[PDB]
Amino acid sequence: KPKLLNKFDKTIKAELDAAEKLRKRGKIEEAVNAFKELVRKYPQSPRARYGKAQCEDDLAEKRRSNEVLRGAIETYQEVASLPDVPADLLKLSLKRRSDRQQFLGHMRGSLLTLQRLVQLFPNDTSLKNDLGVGYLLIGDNDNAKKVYEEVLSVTPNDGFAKVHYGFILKAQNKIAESIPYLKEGIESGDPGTDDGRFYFHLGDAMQRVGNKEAYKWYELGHKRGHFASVWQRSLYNVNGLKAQPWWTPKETGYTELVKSLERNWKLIRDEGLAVMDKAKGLFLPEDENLREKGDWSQFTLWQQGRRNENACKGAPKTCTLLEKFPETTGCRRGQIKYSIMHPGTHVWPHTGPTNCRLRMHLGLVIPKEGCKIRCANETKTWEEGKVLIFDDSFEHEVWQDASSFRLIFIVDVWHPELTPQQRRSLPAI
Amino acid sequence: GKCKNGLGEYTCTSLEGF
Ligand SMILES: O=C(O)CCC(=O)C(=O)O
Ligand SMILES: [Fe+3]
Repeated sequence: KPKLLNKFDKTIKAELDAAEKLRKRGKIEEAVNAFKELVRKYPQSPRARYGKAQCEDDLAEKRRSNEVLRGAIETYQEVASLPDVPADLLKLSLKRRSDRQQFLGHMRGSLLTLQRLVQLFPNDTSLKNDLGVGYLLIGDNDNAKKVYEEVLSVTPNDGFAKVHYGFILKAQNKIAESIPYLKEGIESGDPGTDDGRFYFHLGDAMQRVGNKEAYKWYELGHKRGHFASVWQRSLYNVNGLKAQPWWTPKETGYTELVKSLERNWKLIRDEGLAVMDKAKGLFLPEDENLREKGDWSQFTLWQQGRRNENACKGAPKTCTLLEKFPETTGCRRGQIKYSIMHPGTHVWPHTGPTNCRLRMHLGLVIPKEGCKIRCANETKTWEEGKVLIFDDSFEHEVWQDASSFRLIFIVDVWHPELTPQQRRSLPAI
Repeated sequence: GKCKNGLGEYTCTSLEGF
C-alpha cells in the first residue's frame, strides 16, 4: 504494498519508521509518545496521524479500554481530514474506524463512516458490501437489500453480495427466491461466504420447499466446522457441552425446579387461563417466521435473564414461584413464557441459536389427541402437569391438529455443565 | 430484533466493546 506516504511524509520516513518500529516491538506507550511527538512537529502528516491512531488502537487492546479506543476512532477520522492523504491510507483509516465503531456497538457511527467510504471510493464494490453489513447490524434490512441490489447490478457474480442478498430474501420469507443466491454465493467460495449463517438458512429454505438436498448442505456445514452436528445447528455455542435431543429431569440436575413446576402446575395453568380470558393481548404472536400456518402466541415473563415487571403483574404467583430458581430466571440465553398453540398449526423444523440452554415444557392444557413435538429423530407428546425437557439447539418441529387449544409453560435453564463463571460472562441472547 | 427461538437475525448478540 500500500502507498501510505505523501510527498512530505517521504521526507520524514526515517522518523515515521522509527515510531512504527516501537509499535511493532510492543513498546506501545513509547510508540504512542513517538507518534504524538511527530503529530506535534508535523501536524499535517497523514502517516504520523495514522500511526498515532494505530498506537491508540493497540493501547486500547492492551488496557481493554473502550475510551482509549474512542480516541483512536477519532484519530482515524482526523487522518481523513488532513491535506494530501494517499488513497490507500484514507481507505485503511476509515475502514478501521468503522470496524472499531462496530466493536464498540456504535452502529450508526459505523454507518456514517461506511457511507463516506462509498462516496469517496464509488467503484469499490467491497466498500458497498461493507455498508450492507452496517445496515444489517442496525436491523435495516430494507436499506441493506438496496445496497446489495446495487452491487449485483455491476458485479452480478459477487458471492459475498449473493449470500447476503439471499439472507435478506430468506428473512423476508422469499424462500424460493433466496435459495439460488444462498447456494451460488456459498459455492463461489468468495471471502466471507464460508459462514454458518448461510449454510443454516440455505438448508432451512430447502427444507421449507421440500428440497431433499437440504441435509447435504447441513453435512457440508458440519464438515467445515459451522455445526456441531447435522442435527444440532446452533451458532452461538460453548464447545463440549453434552449434546442430546431429549433430557430427563435427573440428567439436568434441576430436579427441585421440575418438582416445583409439577407440584404447582395448576396455579401456573390458572394464571395463564386468566390472561387468556381477561388480558389476551399479553399473548404476542410468534414473530420469527417459524410457522407454516396456524396461530401461535407467547406471554413472556422473563427474557435474557430479566423479569418483565408488567407481565408478572399478570402471573404474579407464577413469577413468585419461579424467582426461587436462578437457573432459569438468570438464564440470559433463554426465556420463561406461556405458549399457546391452536389447531391447524404447523411449526417449521428449526433450531434455536445456542447450545447454552435446555428448554423445559410444562403441560398445562393438552388436548387428548393431535399435539406432538419432534426433536431430532424422536417425537413425543405433552401431559398435563408434567415436564418434558429437550435441547432446542437440535432441530425440532411441532404440530397442532387437536380440536381445542393447547397451552404449555416454557422454562429455559442454563445447560447444567456450564460453570457459574461461564454463566456470568456469556453475552445474552 | 432478538434471536429468541431461532437464528433469524444477522447477529444475535449486542456489541459493547471490551
Ligand atoms: O410448542 C411450542 O409452543 C413451542 C415449541 C418450540 O419450538 C420450542 O419450544 O422451542
Ligand atoms: Fe423452537
